[PDB]
Amino acid sequence: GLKDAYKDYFKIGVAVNNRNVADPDQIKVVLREFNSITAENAMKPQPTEPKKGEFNWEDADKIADFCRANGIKMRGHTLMWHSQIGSWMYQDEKGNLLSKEEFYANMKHHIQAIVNRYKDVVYCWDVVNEAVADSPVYPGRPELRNSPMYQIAGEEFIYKAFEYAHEADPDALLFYNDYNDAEPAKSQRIYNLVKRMKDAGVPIDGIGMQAHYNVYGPTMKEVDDAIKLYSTVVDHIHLTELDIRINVSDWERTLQQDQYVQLFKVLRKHKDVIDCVTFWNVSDKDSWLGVRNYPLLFDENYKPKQAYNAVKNFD
Repeated sequence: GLKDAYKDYFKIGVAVNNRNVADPDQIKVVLREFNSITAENAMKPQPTEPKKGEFNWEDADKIADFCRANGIKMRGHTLMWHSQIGSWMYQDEKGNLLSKEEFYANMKHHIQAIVNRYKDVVYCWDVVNEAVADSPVYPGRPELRNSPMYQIAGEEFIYKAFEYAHEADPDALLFYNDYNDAEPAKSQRIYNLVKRMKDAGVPIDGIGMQAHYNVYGPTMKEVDDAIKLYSTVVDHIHLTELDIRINVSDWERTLQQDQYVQLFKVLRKHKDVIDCVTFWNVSDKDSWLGVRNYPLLFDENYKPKQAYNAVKNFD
């Protein structure tokens, strides 16, 4: 078990689909290896509430019950995002954005509904996902993505999402989650956002590095640097959706093993702040990226690659 080999460092997590927790083959692996679960899709805004007031709890209830049942705590993925979210939250179906008052009321009601239903099992939440702009942000352009949320409320909508989550479960750790988390320009922006949040008194406990890396990746030097930067502003860091894609050869196979091995070194050296490393999907078979891309430490048949033994046993 990976969770065991890293007992003294951080939890080892995985994001699951409906089958991953219903099939005894897949369940065996999940239960062996991981001590943290995220719903891959069952807890996002559109899946759980595609029309105002019309909830669909069925899929998430299964994964949560799986987690209650086997004594694993969940990361709640996510409360707010520009994708997989019902239009109704920010616009009126003519296609006109709502006012900041209605938008806020929608975000509040949704967050109360979901946080309240799973707070017994969920230990932390990705409260806002992917609000920072992608690189190249010229001097004086906005550092935030220009989503409908941002168009209605500016940066404030982020502060609110966090206030509402905190009021709904004051004991949950609250994370800002984003991708290209080790890129030099974007991490600076992610740092800057979280710094403004704290200076406004927003209750943010942590940063989530998605860690969708590749094999030319970002370099381990950039990761190390990025974890050091985020450490100067929060007490808590998670890798939330770790993946090392190739874009199989035995030299590629090699490249990707080295990469995993060296990454987990860096993480190990930062155990103090790193609480959890979660993998997106259990195996290459389930991977959002596909079997070709050969991400993740288990293969199309849910079997440990050699790279799994490299990361499991270290120093």
